[PDB]
Amino acid sequence: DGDAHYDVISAFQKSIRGSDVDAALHYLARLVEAGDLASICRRLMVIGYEDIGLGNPAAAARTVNAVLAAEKLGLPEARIPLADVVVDLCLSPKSNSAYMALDAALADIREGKAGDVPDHLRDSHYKNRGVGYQYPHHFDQAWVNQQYLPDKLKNAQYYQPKDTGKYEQALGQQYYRIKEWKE
Amino acid sequence: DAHYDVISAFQKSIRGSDVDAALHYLARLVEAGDLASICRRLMVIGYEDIGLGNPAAAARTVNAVLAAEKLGLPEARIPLADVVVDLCLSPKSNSAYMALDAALADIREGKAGDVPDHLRDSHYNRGVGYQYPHHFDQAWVNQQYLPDKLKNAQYYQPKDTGKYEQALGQQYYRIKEWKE
Amino acid sequence: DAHYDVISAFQKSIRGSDVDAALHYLARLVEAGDLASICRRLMVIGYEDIGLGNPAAAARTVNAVLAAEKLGLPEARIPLADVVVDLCLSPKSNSAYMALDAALADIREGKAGDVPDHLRDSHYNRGVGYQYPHHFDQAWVNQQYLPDKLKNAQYYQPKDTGKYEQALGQQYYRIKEWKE
Amino acid sequence: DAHYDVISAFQKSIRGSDVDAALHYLARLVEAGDLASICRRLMVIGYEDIGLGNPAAAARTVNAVLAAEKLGLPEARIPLADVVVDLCLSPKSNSAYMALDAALADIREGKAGDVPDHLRDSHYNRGVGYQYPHHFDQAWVNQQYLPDKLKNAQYYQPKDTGKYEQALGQQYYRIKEWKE
Repeated sequence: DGDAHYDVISAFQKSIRGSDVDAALHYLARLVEAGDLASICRRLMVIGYEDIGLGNPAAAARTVNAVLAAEKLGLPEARIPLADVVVDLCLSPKSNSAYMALDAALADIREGKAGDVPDHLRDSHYKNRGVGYQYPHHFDQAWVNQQYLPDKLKNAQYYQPKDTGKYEQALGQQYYRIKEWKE
Repeated sequence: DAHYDVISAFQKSIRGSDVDAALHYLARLVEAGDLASICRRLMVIGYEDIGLGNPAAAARTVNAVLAAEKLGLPEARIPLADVVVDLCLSPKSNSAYMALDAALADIREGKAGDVPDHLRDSHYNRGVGYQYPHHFDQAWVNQQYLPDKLKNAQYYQPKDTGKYEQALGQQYYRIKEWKE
Repeated sequence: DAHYDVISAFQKSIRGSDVDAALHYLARLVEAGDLASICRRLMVIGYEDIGLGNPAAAARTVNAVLAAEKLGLPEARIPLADVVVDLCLSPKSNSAYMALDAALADIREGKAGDVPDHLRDSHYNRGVGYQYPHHFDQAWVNQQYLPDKLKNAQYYQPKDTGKYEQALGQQYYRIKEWKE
Repeated sequence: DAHYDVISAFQKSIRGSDVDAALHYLARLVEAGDLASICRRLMVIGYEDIGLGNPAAAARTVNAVLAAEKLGLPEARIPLADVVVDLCLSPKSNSAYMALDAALADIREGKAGDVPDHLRDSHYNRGVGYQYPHHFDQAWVNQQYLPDKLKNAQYYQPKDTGKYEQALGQQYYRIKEWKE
């Protein structure tokens, strides 16, 4: 639905984030009854990408499939793919790491701690001695030790990988492997 | 035969894991020529009967429907056939479908309550005491989410017909053991 | 050189697992600028020739086509190249495609019968009536789904060129063993 | 600082596996509020630089872009952040992209020939004619698909930075061993 629509919406997101299938299905049911399918779909895509994210990238991607199914079907049948994804999202590994990393990056810009794009990263089609831009694909492991962060932000670390699921365990390993390579 | 009987038989054959029967009914539906109707039914079947048995296969139905729409008949029949076989021989699960309809039954029968205060939107004792699971170990906190009236409600009973829901089910029960 | 010949050659090269030839014809098509015909044919190839050989790759062709459409040429060529290589080097199956065409043939030749009464839509003979597979073990029930006239029909002959259809095929024959 | 430079630095950082730098330029673009440019560039990066390194990650970019379009800013920044970190830490391959551009080069330099007779469309010399790969073992046939003028051409050179293309690459050389 006595409750406001935004309180049901809030409890829906918090239930899925909180791994409670039954509560999330209860709040989905209330939303289905109220009938704003477009809002359910929007909120479901936010949840999968905010709270599940790198915990299960395939499942987060599958919410978009389910939403496209929902738009094509409409209620009552739309409720079926949404139920499927809600259960999947509730029980998958949770990660907000990428969401928080970008928000840390946005914080530095709004506070004016941003620098300029380093000259070797600028578009050469529009346009200092040295190697210029190094294309990683030419190198072993398709990686080159190169500065990409602006001079003012060379020490910035936004992304702290999590190990709640096997996908981000491996991404995190790669992240620290690169940090070892750079030293 | 009425269109709705062929439709019914199509869904029942896929749910029943009969490739040859499902393809016979698909063929009947293809020959009748209403592609959007076929596509709607397939997405429903994929999500209703396959669901958590093979989430990737259910999602792939949407990909095939999009291909079908862009191609049109006769070529549209090809992604649809591919999908029918996949769904027929994939593990079957109706658990999530049944769980939501049990939740809906509780709401229609007035048995549901109000949003617990800590779950309410704080931007509008609203939200007071809410614990954000991402700060915790395993990204999970013991916290009430169901309304007080439905605190003993149990809608979802995990199936184990496929390895994906096997793993989701283990997590479901793991959480139940954590809460004791 | 004619457009349909290049289109024909494109499909045959991918089906034939020749990356270098498929990319040559893709390039001929890219240079002719008909992005929509590349997209249509690539979705046909993915589902017709790769199909159950790699269902994720056939579905990924739709993602690429959506990217191609959103980007336009020249940038559209990149998602297309990616999936052309993927489709060329993926396991090939035409089994689903051939199975549906076998089912269509039986209908067009008047060998089909009517929907069995237990599969008809109830919302519009003594015995069990329709049995619902989700109630059963392995979510499967022995129940006829083919019409009486087509009760001995086999349309789907599973292939084993990739691990996915191998497992689908194993399930298909298991059901056949269960039914005896 | 110009829009084109931030767009450039964004791609270069992701290609360069720098999560923190990619998110910084992502953030700049989000603050500028051109959602469409982020979406366009991300689809190009996914397919250009990741490509066969992680085909499912490249495809997921399209899912994230569709989510982003339906959500709009500020909420659209969330799916986009997710795919950014994924792409940064995914295996990199530009092999398919470089292969098609090599194929395009031969066409523009007039080194291309005509479609071989057996590959031409049959709906509009002695010997076996067109052989259909699906009739054969491993669904492959030793057959010419490249035009006579380009019979020795090699565009695709498989990389092994990811497990997916490791396998595709092995299949590429297995076909080469079969042809000798």
